[PDB]
Amino acid sequence: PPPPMQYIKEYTDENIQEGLAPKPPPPIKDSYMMFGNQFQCDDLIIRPLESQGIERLHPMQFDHKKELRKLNMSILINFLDLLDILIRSPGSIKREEKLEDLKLLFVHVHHLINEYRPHQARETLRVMMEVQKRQRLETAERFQKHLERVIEMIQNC
Amino acid sequence: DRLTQLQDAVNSLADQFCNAIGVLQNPTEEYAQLFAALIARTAKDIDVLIDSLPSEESTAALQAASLYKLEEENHEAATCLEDVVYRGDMLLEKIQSALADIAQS
Amino acid sequence: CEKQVQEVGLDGQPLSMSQNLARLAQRIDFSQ
Amino acid sequence: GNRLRFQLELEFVQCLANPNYLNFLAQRGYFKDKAFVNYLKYLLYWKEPEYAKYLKYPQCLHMLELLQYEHFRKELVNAQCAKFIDEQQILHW
Repeated sequence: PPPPMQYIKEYTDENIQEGLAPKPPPPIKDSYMMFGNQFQCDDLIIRPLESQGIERLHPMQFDHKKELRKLNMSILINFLDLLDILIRSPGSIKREEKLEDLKLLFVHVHHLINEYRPHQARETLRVMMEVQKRQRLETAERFQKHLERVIEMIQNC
Repeated sequence: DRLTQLQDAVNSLADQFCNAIGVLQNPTEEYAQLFAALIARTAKDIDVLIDSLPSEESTAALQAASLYKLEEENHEAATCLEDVVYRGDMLLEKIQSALADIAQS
Repeated sequence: CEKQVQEVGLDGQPLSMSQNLARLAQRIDFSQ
Repeated sequence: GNRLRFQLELEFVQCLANPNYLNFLAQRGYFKDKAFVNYLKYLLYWKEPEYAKYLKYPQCLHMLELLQYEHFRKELVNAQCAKFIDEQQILHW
């Protein structure tokens, strides 16, 4: 599907326009084909979105981790009750509870990944900057020692 | 670091719960005990991983402040390294000029 | 900062003599 | 412009990023004209982290930059290079 239509008219090497002869402007705005950002825990799973986050130099104080642990424990208890029901009552009972537990687990995993990615990236960048600084300092010290040895060998003769 | 670990732990916990629900209905007692141990260990590991995970840039301010501090430290280190590299290049240029003058004799 | 792409470039490094040789071959090809 | 044209350009870039369309686009002869080179130079301005993020295929910019050469385009027109790139992408996916 060649979408670049009217390329010979717009993009012309004979006489270009002011500044938008061949300009292929991208969809930075007025285009909901991304969509806007991504999905969330409010449209798909219509329920109380448990979320939390602390600022710098301060831990969450059992806000996001405690809520996630409580949600996981509730999902596990619901799964155990559904297993007991499906084992005592007929089979097609625990399907909805299992699906809800799996969806909650997937949402929690995605949230944990999104929370751990930026901190890990920042830590890696800081470690790389520190390693670069240390390598530069070591190279400078080695060059200074080499120049000192060179001056010593020169003044020797 | 522990993001994919916690994700796989939650997935394995859900899979073990489904397998226990499917196989629930002393072979039966032993299978139930094994499924119980597996599900409990998976839930405990997931909880401990979510608690001991990186408690930081889940929102948008702590990560930004840490990145800004790291960028400032990197800029200072880069300025120091540039000064050191300029000194070393000056020394190397002086040595090369001395070598050229010695060879010109 | 944010130079991990070059910092993790482990085959994916001092002054290579082959690069200098190729540059000299491109330079000593003709005294233009 | 401005929304439909941008979405069409992004879709065309994502399509040309694949090795299958390399033989189809070369048969059209659009790369022979300066219009395709000008469109590539215009779309290269979207290398910042504002428009390239919309491109699902992250290897589109590299393939587009490589296709600028005539020898690279003739090599990608063949089936061997296309199959090799497909195998590499499958092993990397």
